[PDB]
Amino acid sequence: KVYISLDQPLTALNLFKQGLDKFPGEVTLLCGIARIYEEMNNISSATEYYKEVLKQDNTHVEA
Amino acid sequence: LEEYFELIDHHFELRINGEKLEELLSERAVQFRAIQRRLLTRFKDKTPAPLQHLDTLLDGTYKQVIALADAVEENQDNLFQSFTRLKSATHLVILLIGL
Amino acid sequence: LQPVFTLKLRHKISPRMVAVGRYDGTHPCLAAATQAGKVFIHNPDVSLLNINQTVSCLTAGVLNPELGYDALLVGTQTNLLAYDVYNNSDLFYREVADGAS
Amino acid sequence: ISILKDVLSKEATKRKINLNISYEINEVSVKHTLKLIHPKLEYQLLLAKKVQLIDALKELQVHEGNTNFLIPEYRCILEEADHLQEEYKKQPAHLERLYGMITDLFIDKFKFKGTNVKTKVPLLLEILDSYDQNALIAFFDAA
Repeated sequence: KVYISLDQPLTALNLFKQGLDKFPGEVTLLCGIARIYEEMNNISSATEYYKEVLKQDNTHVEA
Repeated sequence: LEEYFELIDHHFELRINGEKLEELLSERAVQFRAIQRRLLTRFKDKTPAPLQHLDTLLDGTYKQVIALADAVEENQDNLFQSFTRLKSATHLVILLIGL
Repeated sequence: LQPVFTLKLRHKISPRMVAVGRYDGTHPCLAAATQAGKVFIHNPDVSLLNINQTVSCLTAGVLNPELGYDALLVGTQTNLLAYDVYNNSDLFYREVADGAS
Repeated sequence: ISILKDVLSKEATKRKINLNISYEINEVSVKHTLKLIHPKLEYQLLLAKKVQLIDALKELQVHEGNTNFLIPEYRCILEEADHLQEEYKKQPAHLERLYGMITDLFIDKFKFKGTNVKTKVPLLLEILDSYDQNALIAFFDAA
């Protein structure tokens, strides 16, 4: 959230990926990555990470 | 149609003065905003830095803003009085055209 | 001799805060501080960067030799900012609390 | 006149000639010298008050560009910044020379009038720092 307030989306994506390295399947991190990729207007990766959230949650309202 | 047009011209002169004063106030407000943002960025920095030039520019810009605001108020009141006199003028002109 | 090229830049450069380096990897560029706490990059136009802080030491170099791009280290009197430029991301951001002279 | 009198008397006493010296002073002459000194002090103080602001003005133009927000009363300062700086490099020397000159003029005027004013000599310094022309002439002619 801080790295996005400073307008650095790629630092935030790297931090999210490091988090997912610590927590191998956390839905909140994957949904954050998807939100970033959808705010950068790259739906090709937003949908891939939402699909990962689905492969984890399958009741996620956002995904 | 000749002592009528004088009130119309007076009203329109007041309108044009008000528009000019509004543009002047726009410029003064933009300048005040720029200087205030400079001062803000100065306040965010941890290290000391001389700035008295900046706040003595801000004070001048602000006194000019106050002057222009009072002038716009005065012009608004003058324009309203001119409008109320023009209403009576046009009342009488319509009466005379109907007679 | 004679200057092989000569370009006039629209900003006032700070005295010792000038570095040059390849920021895209295959495109050298010139980084230089400026008054009002800014830093400009001449790419071959000019791209500005907001430090909002009086720079005191600037430098470009290879910070991690894994890749090739040059990090841009903008040392403020109370900070330190490595900053990838080809991506609007930073390699770190430390506070030294002593200084960057 | 004062310097001439001092140096000539000094030489005469160096040779023991015992000369006699008399002097005739017009009352408008001191006011004329003050009218001569005035424009230089005014120019120097104006240049000082301009260099007080050139810095902040550059600080603002670096951000905005200075074509859309600043009233040209400072755009002129922006265009003349370099001259203002290079002449403020020498401004304080002109200030100190002019102040010493005005001080000595006061001293010698009142010395030809007869009295010593070494007490009130610092009293005119703050007047010069304020520097109202009419108030300065009034200081000269009154006390």
